[PDB]
Amino acid sequence: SGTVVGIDLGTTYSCVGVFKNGRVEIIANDQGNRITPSYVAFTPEGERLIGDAAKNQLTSNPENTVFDAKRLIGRTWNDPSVQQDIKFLPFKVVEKKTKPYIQVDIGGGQTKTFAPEEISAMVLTKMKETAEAYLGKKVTHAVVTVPAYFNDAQRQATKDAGTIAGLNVMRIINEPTAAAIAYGLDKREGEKNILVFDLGGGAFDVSLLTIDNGVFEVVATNGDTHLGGEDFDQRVMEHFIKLYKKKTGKDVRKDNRAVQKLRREVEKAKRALSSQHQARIEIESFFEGEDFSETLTRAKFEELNMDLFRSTMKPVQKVLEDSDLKKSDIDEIVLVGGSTRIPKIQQLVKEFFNGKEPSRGINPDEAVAYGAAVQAGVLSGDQDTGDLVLLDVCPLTLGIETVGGVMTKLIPRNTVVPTKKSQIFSTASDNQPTFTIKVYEGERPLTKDNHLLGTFDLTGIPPAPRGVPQIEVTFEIDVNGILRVTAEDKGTGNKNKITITNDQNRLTPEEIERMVNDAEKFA
Amino acid sequence: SLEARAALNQALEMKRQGKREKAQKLFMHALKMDPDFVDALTEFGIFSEEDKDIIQADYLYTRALTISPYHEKALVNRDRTLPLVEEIDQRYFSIIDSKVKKVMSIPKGNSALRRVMEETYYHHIYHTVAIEGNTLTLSEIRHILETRYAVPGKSDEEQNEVIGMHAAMKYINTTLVSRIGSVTISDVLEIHRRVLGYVDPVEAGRFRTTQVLVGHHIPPHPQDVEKQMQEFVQWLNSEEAMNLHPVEFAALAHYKLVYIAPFIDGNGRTSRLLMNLILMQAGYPPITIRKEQRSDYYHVLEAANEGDVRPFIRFIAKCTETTLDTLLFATTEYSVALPE
Ligand SMILES: *P(=O)(O)OC[C@H]1O[C@@H](n2cnc3c(N)ncnc32)[C@H](O)[C@@H]1O
Ligand SMILES: [K+]
Ligand SMILES: [K+]
Ligand SMILES: [K+]
Ligand SMILES: [Mg+2]
Ligand SMILES: [Mg+2]
Repeated sequence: SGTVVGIDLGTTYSCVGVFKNGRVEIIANDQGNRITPSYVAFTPEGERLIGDAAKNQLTSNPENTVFDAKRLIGRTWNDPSVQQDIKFLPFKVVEKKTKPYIQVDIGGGQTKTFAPEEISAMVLTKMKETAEAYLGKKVTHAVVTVPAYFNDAQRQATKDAGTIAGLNVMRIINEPTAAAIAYGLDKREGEKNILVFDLGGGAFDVSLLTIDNGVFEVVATNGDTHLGGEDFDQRVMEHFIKLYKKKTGKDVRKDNRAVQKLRREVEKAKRALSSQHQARIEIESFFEGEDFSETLTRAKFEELNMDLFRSTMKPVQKVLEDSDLKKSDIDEIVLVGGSTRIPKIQQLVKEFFNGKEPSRGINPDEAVAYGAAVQAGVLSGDQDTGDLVLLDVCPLTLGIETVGGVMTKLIPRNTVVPTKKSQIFSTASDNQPTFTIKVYEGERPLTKDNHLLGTFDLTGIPPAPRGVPQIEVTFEIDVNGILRVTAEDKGTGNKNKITITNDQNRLTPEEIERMVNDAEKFA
Repeated sequence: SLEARAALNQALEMKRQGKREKAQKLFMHALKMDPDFVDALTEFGIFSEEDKDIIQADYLYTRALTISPYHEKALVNRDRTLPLVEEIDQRYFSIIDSKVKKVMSIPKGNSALRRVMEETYYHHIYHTVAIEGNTLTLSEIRHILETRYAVPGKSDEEQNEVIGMHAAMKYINTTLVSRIGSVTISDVLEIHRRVLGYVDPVEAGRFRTTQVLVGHHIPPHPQDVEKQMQEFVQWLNSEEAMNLHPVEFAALAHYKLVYIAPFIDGNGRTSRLLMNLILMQAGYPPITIRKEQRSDYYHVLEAANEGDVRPFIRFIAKCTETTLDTLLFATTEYSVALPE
């Protein structure tokens, strides 16, 4: 175990902390920065850059600069969200095993295709090195945070990224729950309901917790894993690409340098508009050696993003309805993420809660890593942590597809984890030897309107008439929020039990070992 | 587990404050983190006892002591609940005994009783085969046995299971129920030979020669079945067994036979018939475990595998009460009054 570190693996920015001598220390990287861009780059000279160095050369080497991996992991190729992001990403995204893989020139002519898990593993490696420099020794174990609304595949993909970075991921912790610990650790005020509103670079969570002298109880959660800073930047970038088309007749998408130069300036302008009412977008040699000069007003920034900003209120109403709590039952609103500095976001939250000011106890950039580090301290077992207890939930209803494409629900959304649910099923035809167990995440009554978690082949069902075999299928969600599917013949049968194999649509143990070994040659 | 100990400590603090919903949640979290956490099982027992759930409190103290037999707190707690649970379980047997007498109190010229007994026969076959996954309907079963014609487009096996059960129940009621003397292995084999005879004539009336599995239960190796069955029937005919309340005896007989699982198949059907033979030999009506109770049935059988058969005894007692309530409701006479 050694020294267990807490890592906020963020869409745009990552952060690492360690619990030592009674308190959390957030660790500055080799540049003195307490947050690190979730960026990797391969220079023409074959040099692998991670963090500030990788982000800093984005505009001169865009094709071989990789980011946004957190919005690629645990997704299929044809996910509309993946296709959305491709339009604003400078690196090649190729279909491999019906999943988005990243193709880059690593140097000296030769290319390389990466799983998005491998990009996140590189970012985890950088955060680990950051901790190791500070600690002056090796780091083998970590707590890594994920969005509360992360699905099963996105959670496992984050664990796999940990494995590929040579980290033992002791626990996956939901980001709002981590932020709740950062808020609540120093509070000896008894029972409070807090509304954690976490709008990040890429994912949006709302979690309603009851916190109580060391107990962190998630009552309800609801979010969107593809809503954050990235989308606000894309809306502004698209506005100026069309404006440039309007003014010059030239299409900016013909140049990745131009598109990513706009992204860089759009980022700076967005941050400026959180304290100023306008920002000048200035790019030298933007496209075909011609300069770009425009103004972005706060009003225009808000107009371009108003539907997205307003949409952040839906999960707030959802957790209140799910919890059967009134607005007045919320004791504190806890804002997390750089995006919560956007005045219009603060205004919408404050107005929703009839004038109530959000709390100022937390750093919105460091709170998630702070919480990860505290839980890492607890699991380390040697840090004089108190009786800290997380009672977290699954964000999505888990079901099995039954005859007629029916969502047969086993585990409702907001069920406390770990949990176990069993149901007995039977065959649809005579002598059927197999169940094709299709597990779905979502709240809709038909599986076609829900998200496929995985396909599990159950074989060895003895020959019998249709609807006779009594096959108990069990869903177990573990303390990481990840599903295990088992099955049992409830009747008297032979020694040779029915067996379950997962779909091969997630990284195989062989594939992971290869990626571990490949990563060790840059470690 | 450090996490388990933290959850238990918080559970006790929340209980002290009167936050009982939160305490319950933390007890269950502690026992998820460490299912064999003796202190958590014991304290969760005391929590149950505060809610006047003596059976659950006692179940948890007993479970604690099966893990840690010399645990001082668990021993003191169990020693308190032991007599209270005996009082509760015996009181339920008394209520059942009163309802058996109410059935026997039904006048000899009650038309509804003969109707209900006939219907109850087909009902028993329906539930005993349907538990095992048989898809034949009550009306299809009545048709098979009365007309002796195959129901069209339904499997040979399912129909042959129903014929077997009918054959077995006729044999029991005509040859065994009224008969004086010990219940032998040969009697159990004759029952099984009828249960499985029309489906699997080779295996019908003989012990398995192979290892089988029974859901989560691993029964003895086929080589040990003869010896375990000899110990079983010796117990069936023992003074100790005949001093038990008939419902406890019938329930224990059921469990002991499915534990051994001496046959390749039909262990459930055979054991439910043996349970009803014991009840009827004691003057109790035959009882039905309904197919809808299947999950509860497996759950209490699993609790017995883990070393407490009492949930199974209480489940069989509840099935007995339900059978008696059904007979009594169906044979109620609604009096006619003079306006006067
Ligand atoms: P086979 O199909 O011959 O018999 C099935 C019966 O076995 C009993 N049973 C189910 N599950 C258990 C467990 N866990 N332990 C012991 N016995 C069990 C039931 O009576 C079935 O009907
Ligand atoms: K977030
Ligand atoms: K979205
Ligand atoms: K989006
Ligand atoms: Mg974040
Ligand atoms: Mg069977």
